[PDB]
Amino acid sequence: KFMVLFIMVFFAFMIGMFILYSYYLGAKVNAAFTTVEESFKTLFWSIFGLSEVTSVVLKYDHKFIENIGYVLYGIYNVTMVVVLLNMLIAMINSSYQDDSDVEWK
Amino acid sequence: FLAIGYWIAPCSRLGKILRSPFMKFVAHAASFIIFLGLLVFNASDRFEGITTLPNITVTDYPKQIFRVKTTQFTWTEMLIMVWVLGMMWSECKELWLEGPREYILQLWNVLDFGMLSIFIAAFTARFLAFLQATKAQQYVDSYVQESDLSEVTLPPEIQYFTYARDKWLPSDPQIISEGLYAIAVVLSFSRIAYILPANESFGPLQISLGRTVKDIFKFMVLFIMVFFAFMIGMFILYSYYLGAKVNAAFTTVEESFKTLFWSIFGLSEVTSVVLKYDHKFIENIGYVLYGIYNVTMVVVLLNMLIAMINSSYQDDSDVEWK
Ligand SMILES: [Ca+2]
Repeated sequence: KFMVLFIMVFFAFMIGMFILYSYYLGAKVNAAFTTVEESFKTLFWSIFGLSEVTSVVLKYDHKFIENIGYVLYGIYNVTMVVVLLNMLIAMINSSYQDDSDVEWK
Repeated sequence: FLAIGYWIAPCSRLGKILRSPFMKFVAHAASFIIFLGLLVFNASDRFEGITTLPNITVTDYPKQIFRVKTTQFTWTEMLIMVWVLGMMWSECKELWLEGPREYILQLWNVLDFGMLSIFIAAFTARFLAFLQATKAQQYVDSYVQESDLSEVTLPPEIQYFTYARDKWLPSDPQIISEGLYAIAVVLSFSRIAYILPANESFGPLQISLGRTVKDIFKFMVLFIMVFFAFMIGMFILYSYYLGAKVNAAFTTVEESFKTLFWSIFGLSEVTSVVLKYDHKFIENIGYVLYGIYNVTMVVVLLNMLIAMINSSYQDDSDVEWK
């Protein structure tokens, strides 16, 4: 049930960052957000810290678009932690309320 | 078609069912799903990527100014602009009816006004770019007949609009438009949480999510003071070693901010503190300051995690959701 909340957050930045970087296909350090699939790949592996910060860096001097990508990618990481932190706390409280023995037997 | 039926037959079988509060929530949710569909479908030609490199210009007809083709509004674009005008009008009426004070005193009203204003700014910026392109286009059709802009040397003011994306000015309206449009699209999908309270399964989850965000807000203030302590301290240490470092980690206040922010997620490498020169005293201080920052940041995060766990330890989520 918590994934559904994070899918909405994930899809918000997948479309938003892909739209931002779709026109800079050959003008980026890598292929991070140039396509919807690459936008999915980058944001999924950012959950485990496996996506580098150069994902948002541009070869061109369009610092406005590059700095927006920094903030959107920075907000995504902060938002993802908050969603994970909320899931961790909520599931801890759910367990706080000899029942595991009954369910196993 | 349902909207048309309401106008022609306001008082009918269709009128009563459409006036039901559940059907007016569904209709508002349905319209916003269409709006998100228009946002996604607008960029549907780039799902697999752009065939043309940002270095090469493609024009539909030989005499066209390139910036005309890249700034012209399509039929999907017009629908998005109208949907925004419709959404903004509803927010303006709520601002006028409820009041300029109570309106603000709601998380959704400020967020909805924020994302609609960014949409308007994004479209205003693109409109300004479109006007400039038309002015360049007007010059070509009324003064140029030089076989597809091959040998003719246009004035520099007008020649700029035949350039590819790489030659665009860093602050031209087209770049500002798509930069703001991306922010609005991300903010748009945040409104999906506006319809989540109605569901009995995902409604309580969003209530608890908002409670944690409010809890984290007060803890950030503590971490901002820690973050700003090392941002200034490490920038001061490394500011003089601009060309004498492995990278540009702490050479400027912005680079000092970038490095320390991504260190939260482990995305800043240890070579951020390494110097090219033999000044090991400054390099080892940077190691300790960067090491202390990571340890301090964990302690602040650990304190926030524990405090928020105890805050929840004291059937109340059901009451808050209902
Ligand atoms: Ca509202």
